[PDB]
Amino acid sequence: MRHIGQDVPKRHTHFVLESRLMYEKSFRDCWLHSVCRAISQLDEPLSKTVVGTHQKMLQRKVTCFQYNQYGLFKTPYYRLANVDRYHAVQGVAGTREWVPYVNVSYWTMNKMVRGGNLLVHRVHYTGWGTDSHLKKGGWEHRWNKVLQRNVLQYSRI
Amino acid sequence: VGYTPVNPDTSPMVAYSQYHWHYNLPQGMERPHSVNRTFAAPFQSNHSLVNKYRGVWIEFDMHPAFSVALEPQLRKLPRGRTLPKTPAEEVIADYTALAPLVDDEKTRDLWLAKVFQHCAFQRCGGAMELWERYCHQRFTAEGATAKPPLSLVKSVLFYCNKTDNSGWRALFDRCLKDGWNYTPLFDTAQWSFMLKSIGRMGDEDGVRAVLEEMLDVQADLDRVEARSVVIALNAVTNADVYEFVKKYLFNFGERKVKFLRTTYSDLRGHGAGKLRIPLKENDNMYYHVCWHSSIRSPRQFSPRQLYFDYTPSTLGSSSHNPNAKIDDIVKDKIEKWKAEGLLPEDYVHEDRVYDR
Amino acid sequence: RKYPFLRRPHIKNTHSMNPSAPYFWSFMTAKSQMAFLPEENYITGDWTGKFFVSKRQVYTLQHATSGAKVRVKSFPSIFEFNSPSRWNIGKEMNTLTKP
Amino acid sequence: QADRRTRHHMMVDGQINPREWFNWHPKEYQPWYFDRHKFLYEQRQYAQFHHLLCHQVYLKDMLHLMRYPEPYTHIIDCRTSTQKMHRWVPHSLWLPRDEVEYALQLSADEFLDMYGFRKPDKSDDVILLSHNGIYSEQAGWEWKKQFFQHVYNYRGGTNELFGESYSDMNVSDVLSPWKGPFPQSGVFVDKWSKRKVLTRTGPFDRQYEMQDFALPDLELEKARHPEEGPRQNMPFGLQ
Amino acid sequence: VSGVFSKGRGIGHEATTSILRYIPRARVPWQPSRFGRENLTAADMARLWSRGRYRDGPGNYNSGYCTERTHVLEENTVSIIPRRELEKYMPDITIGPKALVTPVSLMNARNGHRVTHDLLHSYDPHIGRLGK
RNA sequence: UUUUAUUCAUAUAAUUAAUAGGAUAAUAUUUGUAGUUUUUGAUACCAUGAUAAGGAUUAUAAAUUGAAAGUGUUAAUAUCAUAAUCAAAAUUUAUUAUUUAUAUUAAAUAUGUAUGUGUAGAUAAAAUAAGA
Repeated sequence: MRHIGQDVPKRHTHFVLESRLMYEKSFRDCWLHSVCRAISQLDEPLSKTVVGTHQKMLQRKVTCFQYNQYGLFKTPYYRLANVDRYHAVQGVAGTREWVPYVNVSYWTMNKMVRGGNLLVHRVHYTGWGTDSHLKKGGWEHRWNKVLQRNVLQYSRI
Repeated sequence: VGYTPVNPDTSPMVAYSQYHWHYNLPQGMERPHSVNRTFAAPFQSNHSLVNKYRGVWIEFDMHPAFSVALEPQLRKLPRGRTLPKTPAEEVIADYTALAPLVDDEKTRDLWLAKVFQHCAFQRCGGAMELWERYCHQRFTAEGATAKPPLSLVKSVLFYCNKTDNSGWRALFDRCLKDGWNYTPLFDTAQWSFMLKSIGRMGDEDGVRAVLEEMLDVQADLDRVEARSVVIALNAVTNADVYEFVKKYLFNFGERKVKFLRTTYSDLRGHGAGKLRIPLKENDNMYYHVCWHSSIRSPRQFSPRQLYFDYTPSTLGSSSHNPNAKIDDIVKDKIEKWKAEGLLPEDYVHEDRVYDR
Repeated sequence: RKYPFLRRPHIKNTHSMNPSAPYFWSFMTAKSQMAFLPEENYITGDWTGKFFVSKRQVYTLQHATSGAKVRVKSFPSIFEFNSPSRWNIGKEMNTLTKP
Repeated sequence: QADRRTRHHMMVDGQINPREWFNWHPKEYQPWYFDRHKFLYEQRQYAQFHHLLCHQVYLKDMLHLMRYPEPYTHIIDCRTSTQKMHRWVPHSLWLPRDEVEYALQLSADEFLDMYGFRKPDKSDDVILLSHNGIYSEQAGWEWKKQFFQHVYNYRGGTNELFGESYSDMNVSDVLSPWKGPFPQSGVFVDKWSKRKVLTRTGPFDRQYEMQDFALPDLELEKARHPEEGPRQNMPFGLQ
Repeated sequence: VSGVFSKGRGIGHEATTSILRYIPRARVPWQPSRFGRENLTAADMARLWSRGRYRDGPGNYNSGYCTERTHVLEENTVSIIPRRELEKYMPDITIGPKALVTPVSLMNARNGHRVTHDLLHSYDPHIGRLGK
């Protein structure tokens, strides 16, 4: 149990496995927590049907239920620790320490690129790359283009 | 390199190495694999079927006019997949009162079969009175050859199975190939209930006879209930029967026997609660079922567990430890020459070196 | 070493300075004073005893009226809020530590 | 607390340790069944003769043939040692197993004038009967090697057909315990790291595993083992 | 001997183990002796389960359910404030077990879940199984 | 007798072994699959790879808008293939390139102390869509 049989060179690699549980619990409890927070914090009348003291009591009951929810995952995602699944190296998202698409640390990504383990295409180290969105505005412009492709193209009936 | 093995699927090195396909090639299909059409497999789900009838069917094919006529009475009797709560004695009285009025053998037999089925479902104690009242005078008094339809036989067998009655044997004997020949028409659930009832009866002879009849009539040996099979095989105290079961286990499938072992173990352990009647203690058959399942399952390889006490060769033992094997090998050679003709007989051989 | 804005990996590096009189409410507290108190002020289930109240709990009148001992975690092993007062009402415990 | 038989030594007594999982070729871990109860010539050790196995003939088939003989179905008796032969199988001609090799080489007339009956052709089906099916099975192997089409073997034999206890081969199924070191013919080395390992041969044999196994009888096994338990010289976690 | 656990108990029934011992069992070649979570005693299992959820569950001393009256830290032991004293200034809003479970119709919206527990309660008898 | 700049901020706390399929499928309660206990390198050691620093020189004249960034080694460091007693949640703990005078705290808790005539010594950087 305690370094008798582990079968792995790095024991910290189980932190990724237990963080997957955090993500699963977030997927479970995101809707309930969001609805409870919206109902509790909303001050204007909910609808024509319910107003005034009924709404106030409903808000207090909802926040009481939300507080009684023991184990409900309510944690900002940036507070979650990011560690690569291969070498247990920790990286901060938003810096060069972490690679978002591969979801591995900078050390692991560099090792896999120097070896034949990832299919990437080398470009100039001090440029913008092949992508036209990157060359025409940068990270924020590609961010906006991704948003436009994902959401801001549908009619949304 | 490293304790973590490389992934051969997404690694460009292995993907584009000499032993795989480079990316500067036509990238066409390597070979048109066809497995399912060359050799398909049957659908075998580990989970049981959720839409099966989970019971015994009676094939209530009553004439429509008589069904309309007896519908007020038939509402109490079970319909398709519906079991009303009407007590068995009430429908028994209704049938024994209104039977002469119907005046048609087919519908009378169908109604009596429904009554027997309802009594079996309610586990009513007294129902053989109706069978005695409407069976001897037509079917089995002494030599009557009138064959009953395949509803009364099913209902009576199911009632015997539910109530642990002893009258199942007469109809089972009369249903053989020589007589009514209704055995091929029987269902897997019918066989399972019969096996369970005879197992919780102490009738090893009956269990053996039913197993032989099923083997001859091509009954589903792998679709019968595992608990029912365990109950039937528990009562094998007789030697000849026990030997028959020993040679009979080979008919069942590997999965069937492997799960029969688990069913027997669970019933003799935690399964006493789920068993309606506690299972009678029979260690020999349980051990033989476990042994048969272990024999028929594929064998693994445990080198330490098999050769834990493997003594080394005498040569190595004499080389390493100071043992008498050095002269014992010479004595063995002398014994071999004595057994053969190379060495004269009636010649004594004493010790050669000092015993230490 | 630089890290994304308002996403410093250190969580306790925040040094709550001396409370500022002009605001005293829009600083280290809830953005709106019509919001409910956080969960730390309440009891969720049947516990066997709290070791020490967290620093995110807001201070209320019942803290000084009930008289029960309250303590938080700081640089030393523990810090108990001895001699309760009424001046610190509506403020969280992190604003009264000076780490 | 620790023993020579419980540690993970690589080689003991000047021989490769047979208890370690890494001292064995992985081909020995592959699934296999116990065929010790099927037939004498269906055993794994006779795999070199498995490609010459003949089709079976049963007692009911033999009785049917006896009641209704067929014009071109030859029933050949392979029982040698006629001192041990006492009864005549119906519609049967005697062809000794020792002379079958030369009988198939002989021509039609050379077979006729030497064995008293005409040689059955390849297209004609021939049923071979012996004491226990061993000699008849070897004869069937000879016939199939001589490319006869239908060569069936009656494995029930004279013992089943007449209630006789005669044995044609008297082969002892139980194999004598191994004496001597591991045969170097069974030593395998990996083709990359040049590490020598062991194979299931010699002292560590699948025949030895099939024998010395739990008997089908609970009373017999309980009498075989002491009252304490089946295995007690091993640790608690090794049983 | 440096044994992690001093005691252990079997799981198979006493009626079936005594007969199944005569049939050899194929153990794992690289680890024949297996000591799983079921073989632990009741007290050992309770301690291990309590320690398991140290981050979010009652595993942390200050989180609750610690059943310990004093905590030793920084070479200075500190006593525990009981629930009766705590509830004087912490108004209790406990609902009970009826709060953690959500209705069945909310399973789809909660991604196949009903209980709002610290641990994910699987509905299959193979993940959260302990012997039974 | 050539040009440019330099006040830089967190840092340790305790336990990591298994496979198990569900509606429209010719039927498996296998619904609900139940045999403790002979092993041990990193809660603290793997020494080996990358990186830092970092240079080379032929293009006559006409045409063309063209025909134009390349690294050993020495070093330090480290999370990888190699040598058992222990860092990652309870963070004070000091870790180089910062907003200077018309208007300055509203949504996850988001900085009250160095105005002083911009005044040393050392250190780094570039001939690159700029204009020595």
